[PDB]
This record gives sequence, C-alpha cells and structure tokens, in this order.
Amino acid sequence: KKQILQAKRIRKNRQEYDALAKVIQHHETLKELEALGKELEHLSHIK
Amino acid sequence: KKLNRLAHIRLKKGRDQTHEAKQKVDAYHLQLQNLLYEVMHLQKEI
Repeated sequence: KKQILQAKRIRKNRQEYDALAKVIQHHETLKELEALGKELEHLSHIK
Repeated sequence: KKLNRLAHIRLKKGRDQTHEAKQKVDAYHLQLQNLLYEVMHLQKEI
C-alpha cells in the first residue's frame, strides 16, 4: 500500500515530465545561425 | 507374528498421518507462496 502511494507519486512526476517533454517538443541552432551568417557574408561578397 | 503384524500396521498408520500433515503443510506453503508472489509483483509494478 505504501508502494502504491509511492507509485502514484511517481506517476504524477512522470506525467509532469511528459508534459514538460511535450511542451519542449511543441547547440545546433547556433551552428545553423553561424552557417546562415557565413552564407550571408558570401552573398554580400557576391553582391 | 502378531507383534510383527501390529508393528507393520502401526507404521502404515504413522506414515499415512505424516503424509496428511505433509499435504496440509504443502497447502499452507502454496498459500504463502501465492501471497509472496503477489507482494513481489506489487513491488515490481510499484
């Protein structure tokens, strides 16, 4: 019974974590911005 | 001969009573094993 209470607590924590993961899903970005800046510099040199 | 027959009959009765007690203990142990399996599975799920 104590373990069932603990499992209810763990299920609430897992639901909160799943809500957080779905909210986040709803380093690479900086590299993409750097590549876009290099492409903009190349386009400025071409212009 | 009469003493041997009496002793053999007493040994048979004693072995039968022991077998009955063994069956009772085995039933109690199976109930306890079911309880322990339930507890273990409940701890595994929780």
